[PDB]
Amino acid sequence: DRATKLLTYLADVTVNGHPEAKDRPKPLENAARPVVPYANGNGVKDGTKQLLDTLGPKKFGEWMRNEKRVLLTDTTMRDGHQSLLATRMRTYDIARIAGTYSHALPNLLSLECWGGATFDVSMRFLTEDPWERLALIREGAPNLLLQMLLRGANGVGYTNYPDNVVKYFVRQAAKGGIDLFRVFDCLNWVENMRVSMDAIAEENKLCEAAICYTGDILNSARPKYDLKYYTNLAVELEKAGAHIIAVKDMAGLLKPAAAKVLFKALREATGLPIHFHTHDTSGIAAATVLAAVEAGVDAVDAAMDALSGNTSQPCLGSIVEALSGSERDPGLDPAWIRRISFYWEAVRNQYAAFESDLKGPASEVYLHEMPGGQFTNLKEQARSLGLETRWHQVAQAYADANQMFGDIVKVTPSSKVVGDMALMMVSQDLTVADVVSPDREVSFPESVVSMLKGDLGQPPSGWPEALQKKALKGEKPYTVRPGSLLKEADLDAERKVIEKKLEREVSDFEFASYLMYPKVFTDFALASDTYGPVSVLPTPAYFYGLADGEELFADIEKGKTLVIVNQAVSATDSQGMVTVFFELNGQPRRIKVPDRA
Amino acid sequence: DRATKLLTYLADVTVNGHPEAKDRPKPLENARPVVPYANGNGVKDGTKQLLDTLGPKKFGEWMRNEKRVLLTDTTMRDGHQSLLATRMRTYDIARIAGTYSHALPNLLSLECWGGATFDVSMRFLTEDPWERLALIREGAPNLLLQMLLRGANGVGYTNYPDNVVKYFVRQAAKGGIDLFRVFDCLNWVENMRVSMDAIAEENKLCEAAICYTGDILNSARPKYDLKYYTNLAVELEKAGAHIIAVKDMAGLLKPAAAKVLFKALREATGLPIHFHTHDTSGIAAATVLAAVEAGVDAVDAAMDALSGNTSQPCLGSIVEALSGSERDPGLDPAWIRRISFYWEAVRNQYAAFESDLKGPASEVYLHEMPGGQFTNLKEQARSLGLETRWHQVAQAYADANQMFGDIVKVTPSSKVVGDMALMMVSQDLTVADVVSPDREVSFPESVVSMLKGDLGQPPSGWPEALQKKALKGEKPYTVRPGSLLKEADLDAERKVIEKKLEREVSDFEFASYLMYPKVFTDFALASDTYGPVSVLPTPAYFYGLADGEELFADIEKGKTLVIVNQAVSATDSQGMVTVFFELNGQPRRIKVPDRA
Amino acid sequence: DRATKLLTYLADVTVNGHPEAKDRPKPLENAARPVVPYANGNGVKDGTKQLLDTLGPKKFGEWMRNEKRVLLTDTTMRDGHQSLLATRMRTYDIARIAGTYSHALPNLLSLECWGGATFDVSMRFLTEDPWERLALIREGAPNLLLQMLLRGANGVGYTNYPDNVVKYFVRQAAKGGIDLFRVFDCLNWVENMRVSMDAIAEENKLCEAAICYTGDILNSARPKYDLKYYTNLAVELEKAGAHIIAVKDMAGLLKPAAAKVLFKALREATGLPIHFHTHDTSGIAAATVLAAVEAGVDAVDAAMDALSGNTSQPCLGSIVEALSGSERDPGLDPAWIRRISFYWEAVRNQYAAFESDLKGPASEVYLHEMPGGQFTNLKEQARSLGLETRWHQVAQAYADANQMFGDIVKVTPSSKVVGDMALMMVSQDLTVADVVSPDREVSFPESVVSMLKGDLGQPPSGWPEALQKKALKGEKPYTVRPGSLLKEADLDAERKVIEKKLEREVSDFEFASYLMYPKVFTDFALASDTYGPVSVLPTPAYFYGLADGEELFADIEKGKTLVIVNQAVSATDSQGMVTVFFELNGQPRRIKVPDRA
Ligand SMILES: O=C([O-])C(=O)[O-]
Ligand SMILES: O=C([O-])C(=O)[O-]
Ligand SMILES: O=C([O-])C(=O)[O-]
Ligand SMILES: [Cl-]
Ligand SMILES: [Cl-]
Ligand SMILES: [Cl-]
Ligand SMILES: [Mg+2]
Ligand SMILES: [Mg+2]
Ligand SMILES: [Mg+2]
Ligand SMILES: [Zn+2]
Ligand SMILES: [Zn+2]
Ligand SMILES: [Zn+2]
Repeated sequence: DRATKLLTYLADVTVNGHPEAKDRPKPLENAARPVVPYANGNGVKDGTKQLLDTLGPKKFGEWMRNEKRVLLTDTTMRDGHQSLLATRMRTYDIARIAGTYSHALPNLLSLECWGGATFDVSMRFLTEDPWERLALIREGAPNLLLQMLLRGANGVGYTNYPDNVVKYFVRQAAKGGIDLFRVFDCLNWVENMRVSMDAIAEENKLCEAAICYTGDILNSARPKYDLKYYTNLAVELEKAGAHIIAVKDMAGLLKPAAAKVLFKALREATGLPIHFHTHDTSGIAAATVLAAVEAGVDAVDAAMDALSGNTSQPCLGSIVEALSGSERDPGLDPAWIRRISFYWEAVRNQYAAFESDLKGPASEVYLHEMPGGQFTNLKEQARSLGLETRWHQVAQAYADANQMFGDIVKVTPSSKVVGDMALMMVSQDLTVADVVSPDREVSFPESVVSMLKGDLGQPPSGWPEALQKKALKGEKPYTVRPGSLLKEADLDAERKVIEKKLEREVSDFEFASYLMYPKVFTDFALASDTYGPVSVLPTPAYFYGLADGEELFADIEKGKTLVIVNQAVSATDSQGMVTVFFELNGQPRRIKVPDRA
Repeated sequence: DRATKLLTYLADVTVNGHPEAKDRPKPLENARPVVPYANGNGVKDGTKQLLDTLGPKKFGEWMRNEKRVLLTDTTMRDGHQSLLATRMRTYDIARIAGTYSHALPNLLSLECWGGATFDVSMRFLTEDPWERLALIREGAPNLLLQMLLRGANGVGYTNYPDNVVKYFVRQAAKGGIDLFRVFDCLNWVENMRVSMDAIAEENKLCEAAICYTGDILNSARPKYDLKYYTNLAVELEKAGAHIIAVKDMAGLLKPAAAKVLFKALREATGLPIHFHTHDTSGIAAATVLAAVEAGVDAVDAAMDALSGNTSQPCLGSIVEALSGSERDPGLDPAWIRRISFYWEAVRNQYAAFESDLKGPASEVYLHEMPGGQFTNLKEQARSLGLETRWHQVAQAYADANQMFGDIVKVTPSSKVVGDMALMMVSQDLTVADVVSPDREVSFPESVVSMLKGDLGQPPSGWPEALQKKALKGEKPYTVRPGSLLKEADLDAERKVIEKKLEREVSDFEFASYLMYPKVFTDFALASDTYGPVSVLPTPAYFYGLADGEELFADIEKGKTLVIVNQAVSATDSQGMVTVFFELNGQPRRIKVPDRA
Repeated sequence: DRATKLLTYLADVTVNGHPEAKDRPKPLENAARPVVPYANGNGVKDGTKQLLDTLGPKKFGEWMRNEKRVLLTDTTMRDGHQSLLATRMRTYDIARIAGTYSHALPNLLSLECWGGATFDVSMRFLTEDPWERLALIREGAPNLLLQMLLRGANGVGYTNYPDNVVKYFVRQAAKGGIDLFRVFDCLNWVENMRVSMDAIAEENKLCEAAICYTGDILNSARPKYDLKYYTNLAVELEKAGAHIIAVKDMAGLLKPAAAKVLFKALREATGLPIHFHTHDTSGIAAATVLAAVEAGVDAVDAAMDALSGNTSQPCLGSIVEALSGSERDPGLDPAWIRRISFYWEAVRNQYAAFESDLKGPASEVYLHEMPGGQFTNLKEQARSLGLETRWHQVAQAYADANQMFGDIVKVTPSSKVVGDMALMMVSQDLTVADVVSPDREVSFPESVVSMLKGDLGQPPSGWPEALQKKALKGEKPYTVRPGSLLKEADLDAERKVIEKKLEREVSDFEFASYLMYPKVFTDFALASDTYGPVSVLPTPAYFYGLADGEELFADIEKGKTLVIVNQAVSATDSQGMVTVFFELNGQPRRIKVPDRA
């Protein structure tokens, strides 16, 4: 029956395509099935996971600090496909390689493999459970730390959530297999990081409190984001009880010379270890990573070659190959990095529908400051409102818009607020001067009014008086922390409304999903109950179903594999229905679905 | 299995089309034929029971004394033979027999057998001609079933041995034939005797025909004059005929002609007379109505929907012309129409085999092609790239006949003159350059054969010069062809067909082999593969089953199978396609090869 | 400028098609053009035209009677193609053969080549002038009578017209070249034929008064149309001044045995000659014609083989071939008959778009009694309304309607009334009883209300009272001649109308056209203005234009033959025009026309 359901899905998509895929380019026909590399050996070597179990967090941070080799985080499973393929990478492809990482690269610090947009996108667009994805990775890689991106008070969403909800989700994140929380507030406002960090320590997990990098410390004329700004914030996050400090260079704006100064002062300001995250939009980000190493940074992020470069992280294989034989050599087999790259490359080819038209490097990023993760999002969106031809003015729009809001930190969610503003500015031909004008009738987005009201929090100086006094149009503003002014959700009451809605008891993880994404979880559950475990299908099947005569092997369960052949399709019938003719484990099956077209 | 076989056919044709159909016009995707509603009664005794009571001699007398003209319906033979390449199926013919039986019990006969039907049924329609006959016999047990029998030529195109003609007739009668219209392609009485005697030994009706050619009222063409027709009549009576027929195979007999002819026929012989014509001129009905006013005993017509042009003239109107008169035939005009509206719905299913003939042509009086040739020869000429010179071909046919002495042109002589004419247009040959001694030609296998004496002998006998040229060495003969041909060893020619089909066959099955060795063999093969395909309705037999379509088929009477084409696979790697069926609510999958 | 207009026509048709053809079957591509038969060279022999001019109409009638040979009227140029090709035969093909008829068949009585539906269809569907077509025929056949069908008070229209319009039209037709006017009333009402008859006599032309035939005089269960009905009407028509009596068997109903009695009784009831017209729908009309011949009829109509049979007249070659050597041998060389029929066959292949799917004779005609020239039309109108599968019920409803009307003569325009009636009964599923039912509302067609009102005149025993009273909804019927209630047309004023609308003087022939068909004529004149003398185009070019690369020869005048090549056709420009690139006589011409798609 769970099989009946999978046939139903396969039929529904063989006849009607997938909505996210049907509109876009399709993979090369000949196409190798990606092949998981045969692991050399039997057991897996103890690594950083077992160390955090022995040491606990504080002592684990200290261990990084004293460690001489540079430690590595692989982002391929998260920021990587988020940046190059709109976060569409499936569990099937992700989980399947975890064990290979475990055997072939036991020295790694962590796998960045959860959080960010994956939580939203897995359900909403990939019709699979992100907690299930996490478990599968936990299972395959019991020797590596598992890393998530946590948007501080925004959680895995886009608006600040009630304190008890941040508290609750973190508790669940932990029980699900998350070892390492890279947490960050989108305005670098510490006072809005406390509840989150405190919750991470309380579950006795790693609190890597991030500081988002913007501007240019070596430019005297841009004084707001100088070196003293960062060094204080580092000291402040230590006070607030970080186990590790990260520099989140979300836009890939930190330049090598700047690293060399920054990571020296940072290590001078705190004893806690330092972890550097950048994106490679400039085409120079590896330089900034290598500069950060020489200056003594304890840990860096990179993506597998095959999903590296451009708006992603810089190239893991080449960064490692650069350090090879150096005092700080991170002891990672290049041969194995390359076998895993060849696999991710074959995985990548299956997601052709989601490839951007981005050609290569751009120093334009120093002007606009858009985050690696955004960029392509905003460009398709600017396509959507008919602006593909005016894109470079939409980049000027973004930068003026930034200076308008007072020269702010721009990252999820804050970035989207700037994005939504830039698109309007171009569309309705508003200068920043026409934007802030008394006599000019502007109708701001539901996300601009929201942030000016005080919902993403508060920057250092506060918001600009005038821009806000127009943008609120009578709604009075608040400067207090958004979690303080939101009632503490009655958890036991919300769990009845979702359990009644679905006429069943949901798991504690499931209640977390609904808490973060009420409507999206509900739509996913209904899809779940209708199509079943769609996540066990290999990717070409999940997006295009089965060709005529195509044999499929699918493992609904454990060691229960199913042999599904699509042997024919019928014409559309009097009832508007189509019948797909499956052979399942040598047995005939007839499945009817609607001709939606 | 019986069912499995058919499903394989439906798959092969659904996928590959039918070879005789796939490149020609389709019917309007848009009315299945409906057998008209049963009137409840049992069936009135007719001519069949009368024949059984009187015997053929006295039955023949009884036609003579009948005052009402008697009628023979040809829709089931000459009619589709002439308009549809003889391609009408058993399914459509059998299904209406019972309606004729109940609704027109006055009919003399149904002409429903022989002619091209024996051949074509197996060769292009994958059905048994004897089964067709038997089902018509069962539907209409009260009417005479009439075959056209080409004399020494049987159901074939060449003179057969005496013993084989003996054998075939014997089986025809076992199979349900009551009335043998027997003719000879050169009106050669010597060559008719073997048939005639075999028809009388079976105690069936021998209707000995005279083919009509020329124009009896044109003094400038004095070969084919009255005496000629009224002498042959007296000869055929003395040969022991029960009826005489005029076979106007090409529609040449004119009304003024009929009137003289039929009076004088009746004066020469006491036997009844039966008139057959085609309407290629557009006036044959007036020849038929002339013939009646002159006392003719019986006439042929076809149902309205398959009448006109190269077919017989229109039954329904001819009857209506008579209605109320002293010779009124007593046939209900509403039932005629009902049956015609059936043949009309039937006929639309055979769109693939329609000619492009627009109407009447007085040209027939020039060329003299038989109705049941005309289209055949326009198609074989399109097949020699000549469609733009068809009128030069008709002139050649006329010139060719003059060349052969001025002969009777009916099957299979008609083909012989066709084959020559078609050569003359292509190879650009005047009859002067055809009989020329300096110009070297290569005559058809048909024409060499007729001139050596294989189809018989014209009254003069053949022109020497044409003979001794074509004969290129070969010494001709002037005797009866079967007098020469070795009496086939029937026991021995039986085993050769039984060791090749690896089973016993019936006397009827043997008869088909004797007439068509190579054709029966190919039909038996397919029958064991695809099964009783005769029982499939006619849009399925030619085009298979469209998607989601639901069909109904009676394998065995009181055993109907519901067959539904639910799906058709794309081709597989090994070159096969899989049709997915539902037979009586059970799923079946049938693999058929792709011959594209 | 005339050449410019033809090119514009050729362009339009080439790039948009011809409305009447573009969605029907096309002629065979190979298509041999029609060849006019080469003439032996011998002069044109005086014939029935010279005789009429010498004797005048009364003594010409007398000369017909006394003639021993049967006389033939060829119908190919009018009823042939009206009945088989929806009257779409063109002047180009028709006129080009007149001189052959004249040289080859000089004994002919007449060519039936004008009136009936041709007057209308020529303007409306062929964009050509019927006066022109007649002149061309007159010019080609100076030795033969030219014969029209004139619908008594209905003219060449579908309704009774004021008397003075009827007089005017007949005056123009005599001027235009008509020698022999077959005139008929749709209800055999002589009172309603006198104006027509008198007008024909006043022009000194042959007045062939028709009695329409229906029923079965030999069937005493149908007494209304018995032998004395026919013989009495002949006597009355003689008293009204006919020079010739016709029997118009417009549905081919007369059987041979009835002909024997009818024509002997007619030649005894009146000394005038008798002319017999019938259709071959039944499949036996040749039998009936040869019987009329045997009985002493004076003239019979037939159609050339290639447009005979079925709903047309019966075959001329075979009729003659059957009379040949007889006492009444008509003296027509059938060799030449066949040569001319062969031309007509080639002409006919060009009109494949207009062929019907009639397969042959139908004894069903004795039941429905549909005129030959209505049949196909009505069968299409029924298709039009979704009634193809039910044709046979329309034919039965037509019979029933005919009896519901009291049992009436069905011919243009009464036949159309009965058809509207049948169609409605079948669409709406009404028996005759329902139709006259007190509790059942019926909205009768206008042609039916109007007939029962009296507009088509009076049948011998009046209209059935109860049907009439229900059909008219309180309107009062009348029993006078319809034309006695119509305003005299103010001729001088109406001429000033059409002359103001066209901004030029018109001819008397054009004005008679206007008087018969105001809207249609006005459209035709406007078209002539735009497209020039399109009647001079050969028929394939008229309906399909020119293929790419095609060379066409065309005579706008005797000494001037245009050579036209289609060299290229453009894509559709931004103004929605397409530019066709022609060569005219070696010179480049470019014609823009609209893309109408
Ligand atoms: O999706 C995110 O939160 C990101 O990477 O900034
Ligand atoms: O088959 C035949 O012999 C025929 O119809 O002439
Ligand atoms: O057009 C006509 O009047 C006719 O022939 O019925
Ligand atoms: Cl949601
Ligand atoms: Cl054979
Ligand atoms: Cl009008
Ligand atoms: Mg370190
Ligand atoms: Mg008799
Ligand atoms: Mg006379
Ligand atoms: Zn990132
Ligand atoms: Zn025949
Ligand atoms: Zn007519």
